[PDB]
Parts: sequence; structure tokens; C-alpha cells
Amino acid sequence: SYPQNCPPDALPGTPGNLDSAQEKALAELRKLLEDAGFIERLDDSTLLRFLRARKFDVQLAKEMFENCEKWRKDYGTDTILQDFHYDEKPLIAKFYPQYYHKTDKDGRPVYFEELGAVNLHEMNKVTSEERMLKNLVWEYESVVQYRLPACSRAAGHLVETSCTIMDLKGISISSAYSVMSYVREASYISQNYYPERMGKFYIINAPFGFSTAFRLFKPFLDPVTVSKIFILGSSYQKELLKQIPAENLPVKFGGKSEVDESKGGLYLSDIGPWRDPKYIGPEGEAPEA
Ligand SMILES: CCCCCCCC/C=C\CCCCCCCC(=O)O[C@@H](COC(=O)CCCCCCCCCCCCCCC)COP(=O)([O-])OCC[N+](C)(C)C
Repeated sequence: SYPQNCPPDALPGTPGNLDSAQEKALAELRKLLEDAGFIERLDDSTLLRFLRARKFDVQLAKEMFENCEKWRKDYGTDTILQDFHYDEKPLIAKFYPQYYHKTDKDGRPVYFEELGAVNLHEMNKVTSEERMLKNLVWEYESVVQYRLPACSRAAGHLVETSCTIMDLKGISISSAYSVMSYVREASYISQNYYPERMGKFYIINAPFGFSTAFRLFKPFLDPVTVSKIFILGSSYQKELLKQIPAENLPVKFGGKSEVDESKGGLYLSDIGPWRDPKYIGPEGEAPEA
């Protein structure tokens, strides 16, 4: 168990903040699904996320959920946490940092990626696209099962979304052509299978003409997705501190938070309430390496 209701000042159609019509829509969809033979992921949070993804259209949300359930069983997502071994992670992480550090003002996990060293040919030597997306699915289920529950216990309310920061420092804009396929697949996964899991998505240190580049990706992205994405130049600090306390924001990004050499520095640690024994529960500590 952990807090299951969003704060009351959150949007409607989120748990704890339903009107009678949203209520009836949730009970209807739940009954449809129970009739279909489903069992897992009939909790308020999940179903309201699919409803919200379809503006509370019951038949459309049901179709969404059913396709997602189908893909979970086709991809083997339900055991992926125990059946995927991303052994090449220490290699890829040196091109492509992907880490967490603490929480935002609403309790969301803060997730970071740095793209300035990503080189496609090198990682092509290290891995395949299919495995990188297996790892993406793996990190989604991991944040769901470990990070979000602890985050919810720490905030005192439900937390179901991430605060993501993606640093473009040092990318070459001409590189974007090379990753559309990957982005198309990643976004396809995030939108159809993890709906309503984005919270805020900053893009910092963006180089000039990047707003032009991002156009190549826009035909992949839901409008709800694009409304979450906030593109910034090198003046990102004030904006980040609006959303994350300085104590929780790494020093390289304008805040005051630090990680020691001992603990693996910023990249290799995984500091946050999902590491705190006060806030870990029946799910245990997140896998860590
Ligand atoms: C060799 C093998 C294959 C090769 C693959 C190589 C590709 C690798 C390289 C780079 C990958 C870059 C894109 C990755 C997409 C990340 C999105 C994501 O996580 O999903 C988000 C959906 O959000 C979207 O759908 C929006 C994505 C658009 C922004 C990306 C364009 C910037 C690229 C600039 C171009 C620079 C080019 C660089 C060159 C100097 C969800 O966000 P969230 O909920 O906050 O996150 C969930 C948290 N979790 C995931 C931890 C669970």
C-alpha cells in the first residue's frame, strides 16, 4: 500500500478528484473489463489514466487498455524486470547517461538523460535498437513498481508521473535525422502503453535551430505529449528551480545537490526516497547497478 489519491488541487479525472460522471465512467469501464476477463491493472489510477488519455470516452479507453494488455503479453512485459539482462549498460551509460536524482516540488521522480556524447556508431557496436527499447520498457516498469510507490509515500499523495530533464549540451543538430526511428518507437511505447506517465519534460542546453529539428519528431507525438515538453537554451536554471528545490537539484544544473565519489557520483548513484527505508515498502529497493 501507498497513497492512492492525487492532491485535490490536481486536475479532475485524477484519483480523488472525480465528479459523478467520471465516477460512472470509471465504474463502467471497470465492469466492461472485468466482463472481458481481465484481472490486473483495474485500479483507479490505471483506468483513469487510460480514460484521461481518451478524454473519458469509455469505448476508446477500453480499446486502448486491451491493446496494451495484448502488447504486455506479446512483449513479455509482465516478467521483463526478471527476464531482461541489460549487461551492456555500463558501456552504453558512458555514451548515454540515464539516471535519477531525487524529487520535484510535487514529489515526482526527477529523471535525467544527457545526449552530448551519444554516438550512434559506437553504441551500434555495443547494443541493438531492440535491446535499447527493452531497456526503456524495463525502466518504465521499474519506476512504476519501485520509484513511484516510494515517491507517493514520501509526498503523502499519489504520484504517477516523472519530471524529466534531457540535456542537449553539445549535440550536433544534424544528428536528429539519425534517431527518428528510435524516437518514433520510444514515443509509441510511452503514449500507447504508458499513457499519462509524463509530468514535465524539459529540454535544456538546446542548440540553435533545435526547435526546427524537433519538427522531425512532432509527427510522432500526441498533442498531450507536446504540451508537456519545454524547450530551453542555456538559461534553463531559473526555470528548473521553479520546478525542483535547489537542495534537490544537482549542482551541474544550477541547484545545490551533490553526490560523493564514494556513492558513485551523480551518474552512478540513484538517490531518492526509493532508497530511503522510511519509504520503501513491500516492493523492496529498486534494482541498482
Ligand atoms: C545502437 C542501438 C540503437 C541506437 C539508438 C540511438 C538513440 C539514442 C539517442 C538519443 C535518443 C533521443 C530520444 C530518446 C527518447 C526519450 C523519450 C522517453 O524517454 O520517452 C518519453 C516520451 O517522450 C517523447 O515521446 C518525446 C521524445 C522527443 C524528444 C527527443 C528528441 C531529442 C533528440 C536530440 C537529437 C540529438 C542526437 C544526439 C547526437 C549528438 C517519456 O518521458 P518520461 O515519462 O519523462 O520518461 C520516462 C521515464 N523512464 C523512461 C526512465 C521510465
